[PDB]
Amino acid sequence: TKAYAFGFPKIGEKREFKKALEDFWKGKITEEQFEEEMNKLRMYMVENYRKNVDVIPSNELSYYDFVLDTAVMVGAVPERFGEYRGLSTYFDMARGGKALEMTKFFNTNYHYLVPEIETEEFYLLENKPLEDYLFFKSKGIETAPWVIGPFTFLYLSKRNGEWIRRPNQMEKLLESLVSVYKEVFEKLVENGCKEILVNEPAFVCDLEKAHWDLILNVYRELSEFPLTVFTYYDSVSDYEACVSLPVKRLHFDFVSNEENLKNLEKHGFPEDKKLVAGVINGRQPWKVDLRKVASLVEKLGASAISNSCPLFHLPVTLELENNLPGGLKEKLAFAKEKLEELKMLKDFLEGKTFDLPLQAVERVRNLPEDSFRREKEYTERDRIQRERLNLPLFPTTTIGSFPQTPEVRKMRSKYRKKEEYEAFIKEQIKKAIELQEEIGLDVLVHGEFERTDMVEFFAEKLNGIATTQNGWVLSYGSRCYRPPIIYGTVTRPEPMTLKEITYAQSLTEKPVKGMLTGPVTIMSWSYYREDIPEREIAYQIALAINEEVKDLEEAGIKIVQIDEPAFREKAPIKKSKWPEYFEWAINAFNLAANARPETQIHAHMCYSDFNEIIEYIHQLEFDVISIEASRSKGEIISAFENFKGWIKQIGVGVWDIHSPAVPSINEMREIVERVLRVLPKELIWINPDCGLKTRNWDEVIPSLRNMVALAKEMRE
Ligand SMILES: [Zn+2]
Repeated sequence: TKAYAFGFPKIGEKREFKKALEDFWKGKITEEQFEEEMNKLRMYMVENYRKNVDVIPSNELSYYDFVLDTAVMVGAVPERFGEYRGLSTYFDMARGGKALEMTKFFNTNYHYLVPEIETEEFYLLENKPLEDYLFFKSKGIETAPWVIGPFTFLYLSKRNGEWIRRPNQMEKLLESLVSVYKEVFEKLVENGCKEILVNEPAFVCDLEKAHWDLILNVYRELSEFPLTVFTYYDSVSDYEACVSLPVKRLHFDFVSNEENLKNLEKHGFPEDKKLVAGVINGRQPWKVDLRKVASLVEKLGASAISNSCPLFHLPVTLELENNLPGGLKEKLAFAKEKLEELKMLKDFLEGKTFDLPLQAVERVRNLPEDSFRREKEYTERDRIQRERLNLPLFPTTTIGSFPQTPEVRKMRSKYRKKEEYEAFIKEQIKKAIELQEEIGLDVLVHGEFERTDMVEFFAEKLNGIATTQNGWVLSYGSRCYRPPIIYGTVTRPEPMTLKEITYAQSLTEKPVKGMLTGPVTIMSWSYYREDIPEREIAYQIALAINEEVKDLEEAGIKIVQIDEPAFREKAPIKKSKWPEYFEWAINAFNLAANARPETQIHAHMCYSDFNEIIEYIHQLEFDVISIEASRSKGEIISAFENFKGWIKQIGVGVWDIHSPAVPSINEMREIVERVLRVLPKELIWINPDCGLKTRNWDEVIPSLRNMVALAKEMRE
């Protein structure tokens, strides 16, 4: 049994990767020092592989992003960066002022950099696969370079501001592209490379027959090389076309979906090649019953095994996590432990090893069918809310978070590392409330000074959810986070945000909004049990959140905001599966947002465009939705304008909070004036695009004053 693994985390057990990057960016260390740090990580990674599997990947230590690495390999460096000068340029492309766009890698919380294709001509600018292959080879360690395949690379790239995903857009680029892959592979083989790991996750996307025609041509041109093709994150819809590819080894993800297995049972698997069975989950941290896995492997008739999808979605190691809820650690397995499972699975399959390792649940299961809608419909709630709030036309507000002083950051760190902290928080809130009132904002926020991030803050306060000490996972570049683990029934023992919001409201006559995170978002940034349906977990969390809403309502809070960024982001990769997904995502949100008619519910959505989801948005029980309209100068409004029967209020983001610039009153006006083209003025709120936690006070205060001034003008 041939054992593969891929995507082992690169960050190191002590996050040496993060420290190396930031120490280089801040100049604390030289480039030669940086490369020495990197070389340590390389060896650490392969040593983990060497101890556990048969095929050892190289070219996996990307200094920022592997898609960016691919772009550089094929010479796709945009004109604005000029001559490619190595690391300096690389990091300018990744994190510079004019950096490439960053976006989510398929349906995961990893973010890659979007290549920009300016020329139709690709060339070999740098051969990192050969470089890394020789690095390990010189040490007497044979490795298989890990590369992003030509189709997927193009599929993840943009040209002229748009994806390159229509078959008629890809053809010519593919021809030039493949030529560069041919050169790279030839160099590898000429140097004695025996196997190359080609990643083609885009094969699991909604493709047409014409895509597969192009893909067929690409791999015909590469059929002389020893390639193993990997696919993951979902099933490959056109199974027959996929197993027809002229490659000798093909990997499928048999964990994230049922269709791969079903299709394999139907059409069988070509004798002309070998199956690599991706059967150990790369995305969840649960130890599996290896006897069950072994049986699956036999049913598949596979002679090779591996993880289903990249291991870098897991933390490095469980070893030192010794303050987890009793009995939990024994059910877990992080990246290192996943390699060990593969080794054990191989050992078992080869015969070398014989020993292998309600009250709230009822509420959910028995939810009345009426629980998923609010008491009164929008039109009637609206009159009640407006009468209660007495807001002016074009009310102004903000999205929730405020700038964090070094003091605020340090204090929060100290506390995490109670009475003194609370006092400090109450102090910053008073200041923020007074500042907002002085500026003349209509609806206020408490600023979220007490929160690290919108998921961890709540995860830490919910039963059934654990948080780790060192379970770091790379989000992008040098930024890591620790995903919570939803290990049991989720409930909310005590109020989570009452203290802060209540105090805040007691300082002003103006409405102060409650500030919560939705259920799907909490799930999306966490690990969770697989023996229970996603929807039931979401509902549990949603009911817990609704507990907070009621408590907020009881304390007299008139407005509650529920941020659900994962609404679209957790949608399946396959469009055909959307309706079933949104059915429960909608239900989950509505359970959380089940508020009295008198309570105005706000929902913030970060999406750059709502055209594909407007139909699902229309089913949510919010009263106000805030959108980020600045970057499109208001054109994002099109989806709402063209939705016959849109009657809900819209919070128009008129200010790009990812920039230090203070927008002029006219710059904001352009946006507000655009949204007012069709929609009635009574629906329009004015706010920033998003939270202000990344901004500085010096730029926020002037921007807010301009926002208020604009509202005043607009009313007149
Ligand atoms: Zn946002």
